[PDB]
Amino acid sequence: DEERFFPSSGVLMFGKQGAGKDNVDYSAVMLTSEEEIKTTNPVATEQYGVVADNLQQNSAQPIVGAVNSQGALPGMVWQNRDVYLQGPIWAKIPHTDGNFHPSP
Amino acid sequence: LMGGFGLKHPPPQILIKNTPVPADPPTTFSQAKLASFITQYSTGQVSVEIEWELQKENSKRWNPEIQYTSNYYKSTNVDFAVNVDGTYSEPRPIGTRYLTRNL
Amino acid sequence: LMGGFGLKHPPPQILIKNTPVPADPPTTFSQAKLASFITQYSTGQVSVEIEWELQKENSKRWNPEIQYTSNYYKSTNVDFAVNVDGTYSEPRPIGTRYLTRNL
Repeated sequence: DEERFFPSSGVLMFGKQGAGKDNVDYSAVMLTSEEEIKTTNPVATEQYGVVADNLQQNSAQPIVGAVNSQGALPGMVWQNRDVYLQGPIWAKIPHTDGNFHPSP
Repeated sequence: LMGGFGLKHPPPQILIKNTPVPADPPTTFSQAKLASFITQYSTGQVSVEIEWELQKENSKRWNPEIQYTSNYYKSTNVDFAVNVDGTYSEPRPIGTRYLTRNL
Repeated sequence: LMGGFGLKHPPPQILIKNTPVPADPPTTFSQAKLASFITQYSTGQVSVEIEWELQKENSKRWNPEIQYTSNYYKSTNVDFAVNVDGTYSEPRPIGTRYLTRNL
């Protein structure tokens, strides 16, 4: 029930026919939406979750901090970003010693 | 994390020991284990041979690449050589990354 | 004495010329050779391929040898590359003598 919000750089943005290069109004752009993956994927704007920040004791009330960035944990499952009629088909995986889930 | 090749079944450990040779026992039986041995050491030669596979450099780069080079200028000692007193030293770390590639 | 390989039968000379195409002659006969020609030039591609034999380096030297290296430090231009205006240059002479041998 929030379609007005989108992550700042976190979504693909296509222009309508005849859109300029620079400082174009919101009306000429077309924003995509990844909401289909909100089943397995955390929302881009919101936190991942909360974890304990301290050791608890009768003199110390529990404190729980927010996790804004989370690397891979055993037991995670996720969806890749969607592909679009006007979007890119492929990319070259860089040639490197290691990579993680090399989907563009 | 220090470097090199991670191996599930790495080269095995090679364990060596001088077999103990006891000195003369008491001539009347005692159950205690023998604590008196002949002092010994051993010497010898060890040889190890590794076959390494190489990945050749296919680069189409035009300009010359950086190489590892010995300094041309004069010095009291040669790098990677013995000195006057006869001891061998390695003057610097030599990494393996010189040639280049594209991502 | 400048360098390279002396050859009794070197690669032959390859001579090329535009065949002359004369303009219209006088329509009455004249013995004089025709001095009036159509201005022409020609372009094309030339390809040359040489096979070189190599003599590999057998040296048993322990310490590392001097190599030809590109300078690691930053610069406005890459050596042996085009500049902003697009012209190619060779910044230095590169000789062939780096590895060493015993007399």
